[PDB]
Amino acid sequence: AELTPEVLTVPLNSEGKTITLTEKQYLEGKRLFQYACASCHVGGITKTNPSLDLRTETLALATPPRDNIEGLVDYMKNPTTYDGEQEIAEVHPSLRSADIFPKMRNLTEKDLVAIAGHILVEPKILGDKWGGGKVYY
Amino acid sequence: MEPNPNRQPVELNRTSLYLGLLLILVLALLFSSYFFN
Amino acid sequence: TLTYDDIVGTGLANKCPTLDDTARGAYPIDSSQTYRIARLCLQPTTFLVKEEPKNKRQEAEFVPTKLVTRETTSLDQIQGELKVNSDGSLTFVEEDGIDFQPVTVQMAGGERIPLLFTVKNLVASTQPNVTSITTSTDFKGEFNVPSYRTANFLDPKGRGLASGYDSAIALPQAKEEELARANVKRFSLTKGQISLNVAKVDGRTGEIAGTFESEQLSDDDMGAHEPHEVKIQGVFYASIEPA
Amino acid sequence: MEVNQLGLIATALFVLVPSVFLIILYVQTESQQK
Amino acid sequence: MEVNQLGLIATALFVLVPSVFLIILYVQTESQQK
Amino acid sequence: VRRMPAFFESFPVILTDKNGVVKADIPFRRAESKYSFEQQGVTVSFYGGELNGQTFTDPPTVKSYARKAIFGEIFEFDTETLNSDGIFRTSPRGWFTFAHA
Amino acid sequence: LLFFQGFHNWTLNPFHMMGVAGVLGGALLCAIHGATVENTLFQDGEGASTFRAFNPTQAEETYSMVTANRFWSQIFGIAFSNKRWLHFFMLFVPVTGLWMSAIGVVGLALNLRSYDFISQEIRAAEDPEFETFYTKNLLLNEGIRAWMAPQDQPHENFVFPEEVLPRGNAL
Amino acid sequence: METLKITVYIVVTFFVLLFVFGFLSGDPARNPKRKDLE
Amino acid sequence: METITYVFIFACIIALFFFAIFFREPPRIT
Amino acid sequence: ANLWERFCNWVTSTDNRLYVGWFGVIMIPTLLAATICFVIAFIAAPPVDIDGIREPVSGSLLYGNNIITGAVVPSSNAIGLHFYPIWEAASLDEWLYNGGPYQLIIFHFLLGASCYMGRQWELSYRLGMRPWICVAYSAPLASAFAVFLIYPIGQGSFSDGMPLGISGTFNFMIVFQAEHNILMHPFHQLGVAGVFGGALFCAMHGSLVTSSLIRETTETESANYGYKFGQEEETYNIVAAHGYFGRLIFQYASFNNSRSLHFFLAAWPVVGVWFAALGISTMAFNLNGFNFNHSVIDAKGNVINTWADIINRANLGMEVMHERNAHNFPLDLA
Amino acid sequence: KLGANVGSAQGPTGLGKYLMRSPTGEIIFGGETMRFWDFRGPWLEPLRGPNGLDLNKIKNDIQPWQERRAAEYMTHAPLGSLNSVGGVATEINSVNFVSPRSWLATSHFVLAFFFLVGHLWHAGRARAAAAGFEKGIDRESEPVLSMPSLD
Amino acid sequence: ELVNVVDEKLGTAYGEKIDLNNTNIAAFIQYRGLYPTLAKLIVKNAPYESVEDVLNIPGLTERQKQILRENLEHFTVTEVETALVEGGDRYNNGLYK
Ligand code: CLA
Ligand code: CLA
Ligand code: CLA
Ligand SMILES: CCCCCCCCCCCCCCCC(=O)OC[C@H](CO[C@@H]1O[C@H](CS(=O)(=O)O)[C@@H](O)[C@H](O)[C@H]1O)OC(=O)CCCCCCCCCCCCCCC
Ligand SMILES: CCCCCCCCCCCCCCCC(=O)OC[C@H](COP(=O)(O)OC[C@@H](O)CO)OC(=O)CCCCCCCCCCCCCCC
Ligand SMILES: CCCCCCCCCCCCCCCC(=O)OC[C@H](COP(=O)(O)OC[C@@H](O)CO)OC(=O)CCCCCCCCCCCCCCC
Ligand SMILES: CCCCCCCCCCCCCCCC(=O)OC[C@H](COP(=O)(O)OC[C@@H](O)CO)OC(=O)CCCCCCCCCCCCCCC
Ligand code: HEM
Ligand SMILES: CCCCCCCCCCCCO[C@@H]1O[C@H](CO)[C@@H](O[C@H]2O[C@H](CO)[C@@H](O)[C@H](O)[C@H]2O)[C@H](O)[C@H]1O
Ligand SMILES: CCCCCCCCCCCCO[C@@H]1O[C@H](CO)[C@@H](O[C@H]2O[C@H](CO)[C@@H](O)[C@H](O)[C@H]2O)[C@H](O)[C@H]1O
Ligand SMILES: CCCCCCCS[C@@H]1O[C@H](CO)[C@@H](O)[C@H](O)[C@H]1O
Ligand SMILES: CCCCCCCS[C@@H]1O[C@H](CO)[C@@H](O)[C@H](O)[C@H]1O
Ligand code: OEY
Ligand SMILES: [Ca+2]
Ligand SMILES: [Ca+2]
Ligand SMILES: [Cl-]
Ligand SMILES: [Cl-]
Ligand SMILES: [Cl-]
Ligand SMILES: [Fe+2]
Repeated sequence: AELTPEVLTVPLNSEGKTITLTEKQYLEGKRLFQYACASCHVGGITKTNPSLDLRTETLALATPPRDNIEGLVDYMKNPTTYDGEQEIAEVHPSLRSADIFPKMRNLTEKDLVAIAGHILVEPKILGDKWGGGKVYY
Repeated sequence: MEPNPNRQPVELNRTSLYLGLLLILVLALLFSSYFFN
Repeated sequence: TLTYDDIVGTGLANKCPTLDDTARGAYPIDSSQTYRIARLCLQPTTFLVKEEPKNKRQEAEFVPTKLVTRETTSLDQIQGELKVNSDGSLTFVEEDGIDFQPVTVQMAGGERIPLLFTVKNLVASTQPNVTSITTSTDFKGEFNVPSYRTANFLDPKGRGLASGYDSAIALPQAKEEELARANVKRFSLTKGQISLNVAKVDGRTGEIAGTFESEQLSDDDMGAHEPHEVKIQGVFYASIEPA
Repeated sequence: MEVNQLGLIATALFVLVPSVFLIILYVQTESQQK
Repeated sequence: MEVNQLGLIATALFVLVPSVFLIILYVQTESQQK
Repeated sequence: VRRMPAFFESFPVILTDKNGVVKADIPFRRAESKYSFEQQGVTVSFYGGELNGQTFTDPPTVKSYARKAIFGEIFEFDTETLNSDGIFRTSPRGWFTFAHA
Repeated sequence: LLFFQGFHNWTLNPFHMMGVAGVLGGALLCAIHGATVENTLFQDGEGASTFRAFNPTQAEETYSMVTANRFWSQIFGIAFSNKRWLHFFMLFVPVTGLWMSAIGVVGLALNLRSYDFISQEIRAAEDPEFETFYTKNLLLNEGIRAWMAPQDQPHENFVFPEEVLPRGNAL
Repeated sequence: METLKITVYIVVTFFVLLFVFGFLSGDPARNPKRKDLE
Repeated sequence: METITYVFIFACIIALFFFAIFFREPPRIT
Repeated sequence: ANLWERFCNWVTSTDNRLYVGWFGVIMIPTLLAATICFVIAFIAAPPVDIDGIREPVSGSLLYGNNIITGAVVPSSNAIGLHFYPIWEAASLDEWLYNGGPYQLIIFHFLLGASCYMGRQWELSYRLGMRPWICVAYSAPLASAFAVFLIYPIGQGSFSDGMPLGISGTFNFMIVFQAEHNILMHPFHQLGVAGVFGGALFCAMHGSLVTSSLIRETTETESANYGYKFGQEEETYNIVAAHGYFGRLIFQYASFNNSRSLHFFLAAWPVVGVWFAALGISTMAFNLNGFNFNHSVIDAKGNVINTWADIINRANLGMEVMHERNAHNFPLDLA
Repeated sequence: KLGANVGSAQGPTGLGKYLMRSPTGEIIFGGETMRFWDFRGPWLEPLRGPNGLDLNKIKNDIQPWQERRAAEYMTHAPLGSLNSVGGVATEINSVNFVSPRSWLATSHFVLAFFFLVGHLWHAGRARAAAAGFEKGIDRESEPVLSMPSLD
Repeated sequence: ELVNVVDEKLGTAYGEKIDLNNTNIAAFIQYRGLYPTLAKLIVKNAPYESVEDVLNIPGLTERQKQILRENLEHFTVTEVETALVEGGDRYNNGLYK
């Protein structure tokens, strides 16, 4: 097996358009995820709220839909509750709250894109392991 | 320590061994039914 | 006016506030104003357990016991509605608070009695025509006593109700009938009764204090055995304020 | 049969303790200088 | 507890038989001359 | 019913179809159970032996027989005569092998 | 190691225990004997490093058995007095230990384990408040078997749905 | 309990004092060779 | 009786400590 | 010669059957207290709420244990590292329910064994010996400190101190492996090298010396009568022993110098065990064994398991099952 | 936030799931962390009143920064592997983290221990050197030989 | 006579749908728009005699009523089970990942 362009190809928006990531993009995405996210989201779960995970189906059932690049970039700029009802920038890392979450401070649009790509590609690779937690270790 | 002058060797000859074992074994054969009850 | 550091480790945190011997006044009740209990506190001083006689026709007594779980026994920070009913009586409806404590007391001879000391969902009313709460006022009412252990609790062989094995796995080919009562966990839910006798009233501050006696069942180990009857006696504090 | 369960250990010690006493005395007698 | 009913006699004989073997040997040694 | 391998003193109760896809089981945690006998309406029918022609549908009984099914074919035992304790013991094949090794 | 704990409860086996006693007792004898000789040495030279003051062909013991014996008699209550017995015993303890552990493992070849105490199980089965370190350890073992078997025994093709995995609260 | 506490304290202080004054009592000189160790 | 057995054996072991220490065969220098 | 002088002379006397000494003035009573409380608790103590969740664990013989299952049970998690002497309790019944005996016993024992080490120094000095036997003893003592004091300090509770019983010891070990992966820690590995190595070298020294005993006996008597206590001559041929061992390997792996040999015999297990103790005492502050979970990944990104990952699955079994009613939150942070 | 009344939530054991009493009465956090109730920190102390954690402050006064900080600390617990894989021993590789407190605590425990050993070494040796037998026992004047037999 | 009420409940519609009267709140994550706002309101105002009674929760927005109507088909109601609703277990039932 290998990390093919097809594996690297993920939905860009809710309308059906895809984007195909470079290997470099995917790897920088993994690195930025580790740097700014893994402390809570290692393996695709959420340590401070295990009810909500990073599985693609979960993101898809989120409001607004987060199962695509733009949705995730938007989340990283202005995170909301699962139902879209509350903005939660105050207790969740984002560009909007980079003053209180400093590891978001130097993140560029491309960075958010690459992270989003990691979050969408990773389950294509690991399957149930992503957001699966210790049961699947 | 200085040795105690009151010590004596002890003996049990073979006939006494046999008599004693007879007494013990027969007393056991007699009393065992009662111990089991 | 004590702080945490004044208090920590003294044992004072398990004691309810007290009122002076001067507090023997009356707290006026305006039928039009809405009332609440901002803080109800219940400090158990004695745990009595009804003995279980052998002839079953002898009068069973409540006997003294030894507390073995230390100063962890008091109910506090309980709040709720204080209704003024048609007949002038008042009715406290418990809404929230630290309104339970697991307690283990030990009987003479060693038997340990765990119980969930509680006033959960208490509803308790006075006599009619309580124009002013005085030291003649009292509250009688009832509360819920749920299972000492909740549903996830696993026994030492890993059996439970909402989780765990449903069988005695260390005895794979034993007959299960004789083990049913241990294998099949059950969740108890019974009633308790309590009286609060007001001994002291500060009518300026709306504070009251006094004695209580409550009666309730003890742990039944999720249906593994019969509970015991327990009688808890202590002191209470309450702050009445117009909501 | 529903016999007494201590009966066995009772009979066993009843035989062995004194028999062993005698065997000890006998053997240490034999080994004494002839 | 529901223990094995032969545990008691087993343990007792486990102790006594070899202990007694040794006591016999020891005592007949002490009783030898010199 | 998935059979118990010799290695295991205890074993879970898991039921699959002919292709080995999990279809039923006895859950440890109940809160997110998908395959419980009650959910899946598991029944058990017997052919041959003492229970020939009989069918059971109440979950406790079905579960009991499944529990037995992990041991292979199911038998009635007299456990009172010797005061049997329900715990497997080896055969003379075992004991002989042990002693002689 | 972990497999033998989870499936065989090997730590409970008296043969393993004798093994452990022979091994740790061996290490103890090694240490204590070495230290004792090195701290009852005769002064046989002027150097503050005492290693040079020994000669392979020397007839004399290089340390005092008498002083060593007094020391251990006064500290521990008993002491070696026979050097030959001391060294034979140093052979005997770990060799005997390893042999016993071998016997236990031979039992385990047949799953002939020291896995349970039947009295404990009868009591615990009847009595959901009875707990000991023994039953606690069995729960750990059950955890080990369930969580490790699918990947450790791939030929069995174990599929254990999440709901059947034994787990305590939260974890 | 108060009596038990006081008792244990007295006991412990006693033995600790024995230890401290004991090792203060010319202990370097209690060896089978050189004693002028002050 | 199990408890009595365990405690008995233990007690015998302590006794043995006593004899092995205070009633040992004395070491003697030749 | 007043009374104090005579007392000191008797305490430090080289003529007592058991040396007392100043370290002994502390050792004797603390060890007696620890032992007496231990025997009584092991026989008769009621069950103990070890994990502070009102789930008492029975350790004593009279309450359903045998020699293998019995334990004196660690004090309650609700106590944590708080000092819990008898007089802090409202009653002996309370005290027993909460695991007070464990604290009394381990504190007295640690004091006592420390003084035991001191005492080895002391008698060595009174006898004109070199001083370092006690340093050899510092290794098992350090280990005891690790499991009875340091690990509880690190984790914030004596309820995680090693239980005083056989099966309790195994419990401690298994949970330790779950939470610290101690098998993959190099200090525990050095510990194993130390006790395996200690055993090996024990048998080695024993068998070589045995094998080169000079002939002093006949066939019908024990070879041991060939050695007389206090004799000045060595009882075996160290040249023969050396010759054998050098031919067995090669000439230079062998010790011809008995002093260096015996020093090695002391040093190998003592250092190994020092590191074992340091293993427990640093895993006390949660610097754990090596973690190679999912360390090997293929070109796509699939995890290729190694034996490290199987170890992880076993550890997970232990983790999820241990203290099954004690955790309310997803992470076991102590 | 989800609607729980944390003051009154009975956990599985019968103790409070979130809040319980210390052995002397103070209101403290439930679960295993019952052992750590002596802890004090500037993010938690505002929730504290005379009898411990205050249910009313908890219901009404917990600020965003407090939530942030609690989450940060909960996810930077001093647990980690020797090769700096952050978290519990069973965690997968992903986070490069071992707390400075673990590094400093462990390093200085090892150093303190070996220095205790060094103390025994050089103390015993200094005693034996000042007394004159650090190089061994004098064959012609062996002290034990002039002492009476123990028995 | 002796019956595990949780296993028993698994054979009712509680084992097929979100029981508004018993199911732990995390279940509401299964469908779009229900968690945490509506999930909280629903668990708070239980029990319900029927699923459509969920529409009558005081304070619901018009949008929330719409979403709820979209999800009635995923809901059920059964008799309140003490074992599932004590201990604040509807808000936290001891299950994480
Ligand atoms: C207090 C801790 C402790 C101690 C001291 C022991 C001690 C022992 N364990 Mg136990 N163990 C423990 C805890 C402990 N265990 C726990 C908690 C568990 C979990 C249940 C186990 C699980 C366990 C298992 C599964 C086994 C043991 C075994 C043993 C024995 C191994 C002896 C040995 O040296 O084999 C070492 C191997 C040999 C001596 C064979 C010969 C080796 C040759 C000579 C080596 C040649 C090397 C050559 C030169 C090549 C070198 C190349 C180089 C590159 C490496 C020993 C008695 C083993 C046993 O009982 O065997 C019968 C065993 O199989 N243990
Ligand atoms: C060698 C004698 C000795 C020592 C050192 C100890 C030590 C201890 N006992 Mg024990 N005990 C002993 C004999 C001893 N006991 C005897 C004979 C009995 C039967 C009566 C007991 C019965 C007993 C019970 C029932 C209990 C203890 C407990 C304790 C612990 C708490 C002690 C305390 O709080 O005192 C504190 C003392 C003071 C505050 C005053 C000390 C005054 C001196 C001058 C201070 C100097 C200390 C300082 C560190 C300097 C040391 C010198 C250094 C330079 C070498 C402590 C481990 C308790 C326990 O185990 O709790 C878990 C407990 O409950 N003991
Ligand atoms: C107090 C001592 C101490 C402590 C607590 C730390 C802690 C740290 N160092 Mg620092 N450092 C130190 C001294 C220390 N260091 C020394 C002496 C040097 C010069 C070599 C350095 C040079 C250094 C560099 C270049 C780096 C660090 C880094 C780090 C971090 C990662 C550590 C790691 O991964 O090690 C891995 C673990 C080991 C290597 C384990 C070693 C085990 C030892 C050898 C056991 C020794 C025990 C004892 C001394 C032996 C006695 C022998 C006995 C027979 C008597 C960590 C915060 C890294 C970092 O993150 O910087 C930002 C990094 O890149 N350190
Ligand atoms: C429920 C709680 C109850 C607990 C009660 C316990 C209190 C016991 C007090 C009894 C007093 C008499 C006992 C003396 C017996 C004795 O040993 O004498 C033996 C010798 C002979 O005495 C020597 O005797 C000589 C002459 S004569 O024999 O005494 O006449 C004399 O000249 C010399 O000075 C003297 O040293 O005494 C000595 O060698 C010095 C004292 C040794 C002290 C040993 C204490 C051991 C502590 C162990 C701790 C761990 C225990 C667990 C191990 C299994
Ligand atoms: C709770 C603590 C328990 C402690 C256990 C103590 C156990 C001690 C048991 C002692 C047993 C003594 C046996 C001595 C046996 C013995 O030594 O006999 C021979 C012995 C001869 O004595 P002499 O003076 O010749 O001495 C020779 C010496 O060698 C004897 O030491 O006579 C007696 O001892 C007097 C009593 C005679 C009794 C003999 C009766 C035998 C008749 C057979 C009866 C059975 C058959 C009947 C058929 C119907
Ligand atoms: C210095 C390092 C400290 C740790 C090792 C120390 C060795 C001694 C410790 C064991 C004591 C046993 C009980 C006392 C036993 C006893 O009494 O020993 C006595 C023995 C001989 O004593 P001497 O009096 O002749 O010499 C010591 C002094 O008097 C100086 O001359 O001591 C030594 O040989 C010390 C040599 C240390 C020289 C440095 C050693 C370096 C070791 C490196 C190990 C690294 C391993 C890393 C892991 C693989
Ligand atoms: C402050 C005082 C602290 C001391 C506490 C009590 C110490 C007890 C020491 C053992 C006394 C019994 C000795 C019998 C045996 C006896 O009397 O030894 C005597 C024997 C004397 O050796 P020799 O070299 O003089 O003997 C040579 C020839 O006589 C052989 O033919 O000593 C040894 O062989 C050392 C190796 C055995 C060491 C075994 C130690 C066992 C430790 C405990 C194990 C069981 C624990 C059970 C727990 C429930
Ligand atoms: C790192 C920059 C980072 C990313 C990226 C990230 C993503 C993310 C997503 C997409 C969600 C929504 C999941 C879903 O809809 O199913 C989400 C939710 C939560 N996260 Fe997050 N997150 C990142 C960083 C962090 C960090 C550092 C923490 C811990 C402090 C954290 C935690 C959470 C929590 C809690 C949620 C749930 C919020 C809610 O709905 O109430 N995240 N994250
Ligand atoms: C569990 C139940 C077991 C019951 C155990 C009963 C124990 C009985 C112990 C008997 C003691 C025997 O006592 C033993 O007697 C012999 C003589 O008889 C003594 O022997 C002495 O006398 C003989 C003959 O003059 C001499 O050769 C010898 O040199 C001298 O020492 C031993 O020194 C003594 O140890
Ligand atoms: C933190 C506390 C600070 C307090 C201030 C410090 C003051 C310290 C004063 C210590 C006094 C020590 O006093 C010490 O007593 C003992 C006992 O008599 C003496 O001991 C002397 O007499 C005894 C008894 O005859 C002899 O056995 C011993 O050989 C001899 O040295 C010491 O030689 C002496 O120096
Ligand atoms: C030397 C005697 C020391 C042993 C004392 C044991 C505690 S005393 C013991 O306690 C039990 C439980 O409370 C009672 O059932 C029992 O009647 C009582 O004798
Ligand atoms: C609800 C219970 C249904 C009854 C079926 C149980 C499985 S079968 C059952 O197994 C027992 C061993 O466990 C045997 O002793 C017994 O002979 C046998 O009838
Ligand atoms: O391991 Mn796991 O981690 Ca040290 O606490 Mn948390 O659970 Mn519990 O108290 Mn004994 O044990
Ligand atoms: Ca009144
Ligand atoms: Ca039966
Ligand atoms: Cl899910
Ligand atoms: Cl555990
Ligand atoms: Cl917890
Ligand atoms: Fe040697």
